[PDB]
Amino acid sequence: SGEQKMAEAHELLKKFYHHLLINTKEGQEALDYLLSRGFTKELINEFQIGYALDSWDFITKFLVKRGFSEAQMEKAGLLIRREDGSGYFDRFRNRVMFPIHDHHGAVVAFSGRALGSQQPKYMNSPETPLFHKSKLLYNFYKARLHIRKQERAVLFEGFADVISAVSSDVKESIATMGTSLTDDHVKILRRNVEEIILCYDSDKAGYEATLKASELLQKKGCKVRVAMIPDGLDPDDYIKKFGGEKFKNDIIDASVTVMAFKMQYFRKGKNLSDEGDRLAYIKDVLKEISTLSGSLEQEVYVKQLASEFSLSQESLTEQLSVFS
Repeated sequence: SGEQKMAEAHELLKKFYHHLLINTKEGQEALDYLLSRGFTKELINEFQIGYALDSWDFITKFLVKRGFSEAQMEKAGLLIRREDGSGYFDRFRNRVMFPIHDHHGAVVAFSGRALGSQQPKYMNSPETPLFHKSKLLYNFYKARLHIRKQERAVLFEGFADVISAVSSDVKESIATMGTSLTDDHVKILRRNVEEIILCYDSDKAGYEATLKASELLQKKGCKVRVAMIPDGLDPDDYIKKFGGEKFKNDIIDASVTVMAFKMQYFRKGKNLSDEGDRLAYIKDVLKEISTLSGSLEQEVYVKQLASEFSLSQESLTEQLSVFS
């Protein structure tokens, strides 16, 4: 009953935030800045992007005038209570507003991109009775039927990368919102598709998240591949530098196995010209190879090691047996 109040406010605010972006003077600085970073108004209306004015109480007064309890709206994640107990203010101020739809198309939260210095850069609704990030996959309600048509899903972190991908014609794109992939997410993904492509940031945190996401996904029978962004780029940086078509064609459609990805990951921080690092890398890769099913799959990757380092397969195989 109170949850229905929080839902109706979110539906209303999506329309209004969008209205302020498209139809007011204040919205201009955000609208122009959006267009200047690749947004088309086809995208703005498609994702119903909006703008929250740079005020403390504009939406607080807006909701109270319309009969909404401030404390409900605080439980909804829309307002914050003054630490000193004097009242309530707008959680989302001077941000570009991205609505977060649950898997049936109902708005349950927002993500706001700071225009300016306020922190965080990206502010998200907290846990509310409506919004549980451990079960929601951003863009899933729009992506579901593309995931089934393409027989694959492309999994990002954060909404920004998803919108760049959709723009790049990867409509089977979804993301986690401020959280690692969870078992609830894997159960939803598995019900809908077998193939999953991870496309994460290429910094050290992204690499650990890729490794962790793919262990959860493989345990449940998902066929997993890894999109690998070259240099030190995140997906959106690639899309802007080279364009959506190259991203789709040479990144998403050339994604590699989990084992091929580990074989790159395990290289970082190692000097493969140093005998100790060279050996540790090899042994680390053979330990992963030993968890693969079947000699054929194992042999495929043992052969890359034999070839890249000019080592006999006999001694790589002898070391493999140790681990198994």
